[PDB]
Amino acid sequence: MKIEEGKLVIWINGDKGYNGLAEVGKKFEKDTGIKVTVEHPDKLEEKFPQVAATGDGPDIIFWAHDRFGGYAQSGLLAEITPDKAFQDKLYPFTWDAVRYNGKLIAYPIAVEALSLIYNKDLLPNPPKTWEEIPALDKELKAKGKSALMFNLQEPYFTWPLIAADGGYAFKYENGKYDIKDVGVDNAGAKAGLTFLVDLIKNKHMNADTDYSIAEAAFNKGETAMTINGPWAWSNIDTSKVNYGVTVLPTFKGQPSKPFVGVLSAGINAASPNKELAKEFLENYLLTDEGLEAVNKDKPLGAVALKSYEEELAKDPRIAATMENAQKGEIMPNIPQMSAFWYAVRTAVINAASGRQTVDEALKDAQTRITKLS
Ligand SMILES: OC[C@H]1O[C@H](O[C@H]2[C@H](O)[C@@H](O)[C@H](O)O[C@@H]2CO)[C@H](O)[C@@H](O)[C@@H]1O
Ligand SMILES: [Au+]
Ligand SMILES: [Cl-]
Ligand SMILES: [Cl-]
Ligand SMILES: [Cl-]
Ligand SMILES: [Cl-]
Ligand SMILES: [Cl-]
Ligand SMILES: [Cl-]
Ligand SMILES: [Cl-]
Ligand SMILES: [Cl-]
Repeated sequence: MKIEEGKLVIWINGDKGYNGLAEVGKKFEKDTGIKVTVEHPDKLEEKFPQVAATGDGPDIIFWAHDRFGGYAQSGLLAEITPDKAFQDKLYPFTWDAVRYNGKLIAYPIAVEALSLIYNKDLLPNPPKTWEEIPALDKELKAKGKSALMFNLQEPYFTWPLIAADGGYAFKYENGKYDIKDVGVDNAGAKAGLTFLVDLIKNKHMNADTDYSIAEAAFNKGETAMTINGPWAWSNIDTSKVNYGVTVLPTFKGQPSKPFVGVLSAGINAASPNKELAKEFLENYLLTDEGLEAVNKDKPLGAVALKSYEEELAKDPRIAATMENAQKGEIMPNIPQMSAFWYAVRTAVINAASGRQTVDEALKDAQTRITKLS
């Protein structure tokens, strides 16, 4: 549709609780008479710049914070200025994830970290270690099962392994990220992707498995483990798989370091409904009842709102999510992050498919990222 004064349009990814957010929309409309339309288009993070200037696109856009600094660089985001009373309702470190060049450019919603999810019936004692997965897959294959399936088409899911032995995106040193110091082809990064590719070479994993195939196999009881975030928990609840959430496997003794995202709601700088957007986000979404309605649809993870997080922290699944988050790092929000994801995605896909060696896939990824900053 088209952006119009008097009504809100919200974009959020299809794997999130858009039906729950729509319930918050209905509450807002009952209170204010302002209809709220929640859409989940494909490739919404790539479309938002090409539509904000034309007058399409949303009033409010949800995504992990890593993309927002590139949006702010093009002026697509409105500066958010909550007063001290509202800022204190969210954890300080989540505000930092949406601060770009001194200005807050979004509202933090929830904190996302990948975890090892496993079938308690197929696997009462899951492995603590990547190195013991092949032997486990061999034993499960003889019973008609597999050990591990997760999305190999998005580098997000492979990055905890790559970073375990020392891979990193942009080196952070004393205040800022060094955009010319990229760490995707260093020794640790190469050792991580190499281990992944040898799982595939030895038929302990399939290069073509994406999100749906990984989810379906685990939720049907065909694979013993998957790697996913909290949004996936709802579909597992429905499947009636006795599942647990636990610490990611280690590699060469070191923990996997997932890239941590803060799901954030930015306001289109050209929105005719700036105030309504802040009103909706501050007074309806970022409340105990609002986050509850979204979380019941698809779990958010560690919510940024402290009052609601103190209740969710008692859940062992959330405790495991936080533990994996403490071992990883929070993503940078700098504009160079889109070049980083694009290039690492090619490296992972080429290496897994055999189109390239692990070494030259990561060396090519390194060259592309460094040259473009
Ligand atoms: O794989 C590259 C992308 O990784 C993350 O995207 C995550 C996102 O954080 C999460 O909420 C969503 O449900 O899953 C995707 C992975 O497909 C970064 O946030 C993106 O910017 C990257 O492009
Ligand atoms: Au957490
Ligand atoms: Cl639906
Ligand atoms: Cl502005
Ligand atoms: Cl903090
Ligand atoms: Cl800053
Ligand atoms: Cl910086
Ligand atoms: Cl090195
Ligand atoms: Cl996919
Ligand atoms: Cl961190």
